[PDB]
Amino acid sequence: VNSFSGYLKLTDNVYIKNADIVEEAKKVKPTVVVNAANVYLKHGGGVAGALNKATNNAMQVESDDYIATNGPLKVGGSCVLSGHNLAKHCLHVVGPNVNKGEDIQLLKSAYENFNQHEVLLAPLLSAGIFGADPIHSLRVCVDTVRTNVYLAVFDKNLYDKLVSSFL
Ligand SMILES: CCC(CC)(CO)Nc1ncnc2[nH]ccc12
Repeated sequence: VNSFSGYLKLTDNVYIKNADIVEEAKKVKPTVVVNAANVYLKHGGGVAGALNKATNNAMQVESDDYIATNGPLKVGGSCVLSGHNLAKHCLHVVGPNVNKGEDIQLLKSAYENFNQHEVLLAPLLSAGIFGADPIHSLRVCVDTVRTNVYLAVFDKNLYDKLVSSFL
């Protein structure tokens, strides 16, 4: 039993809700919140910009030190950093950005990072400003993640379409 509330159960391990991931994290304080990161950990917009804003830019400060030490992530890769006031940890995961021409096949690799954590609060990878089809992202999530994932979909209209079209 966990404290995630109001989710629709899609499969044995995948759950979904129309919610703002920032407000969900602040309520649940999960062990792991997933950020829709880029390889430079520049949290300017989308989910990343919203999470970073909620940390009063502490996420960005920590991220800049991470990059200065380690260099950029790989597309499809991840790193674990602090969750600041939102969660114990933040798993920064880089899905491909279609608006940069990046290979969509890397979306499966991106979701594989979730399997290193027993329970996660997450967005749909490569959705929103990353330019991929959120329906496809949900399919890859369900077919790749084996640990317990709670998906927050900000747009109410998109959520209803994801639910209604889910096979
Ligand atoms: C902008 C698209 C979407 C769904 C509304 C997923 O790709 N992005 C988010 N999904 C969950 N929580 C969010 N908070 C701020 C943005 C955001």
